[PDB]
Amino acid sequence: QDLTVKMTDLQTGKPVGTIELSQNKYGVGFIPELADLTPGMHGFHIHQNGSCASSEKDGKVVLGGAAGGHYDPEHTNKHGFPWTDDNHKGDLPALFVSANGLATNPVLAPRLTLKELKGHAIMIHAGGDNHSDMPKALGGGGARVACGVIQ
Amino acid sequence: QDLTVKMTDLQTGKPVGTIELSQNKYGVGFIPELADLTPGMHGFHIHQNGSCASSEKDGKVVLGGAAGGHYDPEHTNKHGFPWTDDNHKGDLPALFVSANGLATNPVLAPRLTLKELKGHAIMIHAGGDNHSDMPKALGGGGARVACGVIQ
Ligand SMILES: [Cu+2]
Ligand SMILES: [Cu+2]
Ligand SMILES: [Zn+2]
Ligand SMILES: [Zn+2]
Repeated sequence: QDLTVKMTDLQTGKPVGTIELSQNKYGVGFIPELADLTPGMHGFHIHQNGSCASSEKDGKVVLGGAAGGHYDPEHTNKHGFPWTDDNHKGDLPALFVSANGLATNPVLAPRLTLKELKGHAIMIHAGGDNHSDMPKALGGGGARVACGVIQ
Repeated sequence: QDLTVKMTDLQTGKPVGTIELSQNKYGVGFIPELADLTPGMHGFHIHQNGSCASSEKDGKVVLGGAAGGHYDPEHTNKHGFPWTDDNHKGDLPALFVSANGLATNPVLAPRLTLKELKGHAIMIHAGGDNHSDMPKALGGGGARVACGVIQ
């Protein structure tokens, strides 16, 4: 009922820490213990496929692309807040990284259950997340910088 | 059912923006539109008294002290997470301020209802919030840097 998730830097292939997932009566808590990340807010979402391998897009390599799109069991095909229902159920609150490159601020996803996360990937993006597909799709998260699979 | 909250810098007495509170089926959403704040994570809590005036502590002035301690209707007398019940019900997720001094990342408090917040003050601290009374009390938020009352 409680699984630690190893996270790997997609560019370097080097481990950057772990993320602990806990079920509580309000949702799933995500407690990071990561390092070597660029300071600031990062797009943070659960993804469809249970893989962190790369994919291919029109001739270019997509790091962590094998994970697929954002977890969306309701097939909303929209990106939004962690507290709104008509958008990817995998949309999590943005993840904060200190000036020292560390991420330790815990975060909650009220619409998720721990059980449904098994076999899915957790992704950390380079850009932020304004919880909209505007001006940039998927909240402007951009490239995927860190990933881990939830066994 | 939806009230905009004007926030004031305690040191300068100058307005720093507003914070919109919205009730959703998962809790109370807090959407900031503030400026002139020091970059980084800030302690963010709802306080007991409906005032942002100063107070007095053993001969020294306490900016925003009139607001009293953290909202704690269950009298837990402990500081913790926004998703744990045996701690101040007024404990909110930390607030992020960009390098440009702006705060725009929305935040959720699942244990609160919009109705119960009327007449209370929202406080923003200088330090962060590790959601514990250790090593520093109240999460290490420290001095109060910005405040507003929820009419
Ligand atoms: Cu993502
Ligand atoms: Cu406070
Ligand atoms: Zn999404
Ligand atoms: Zn507290």
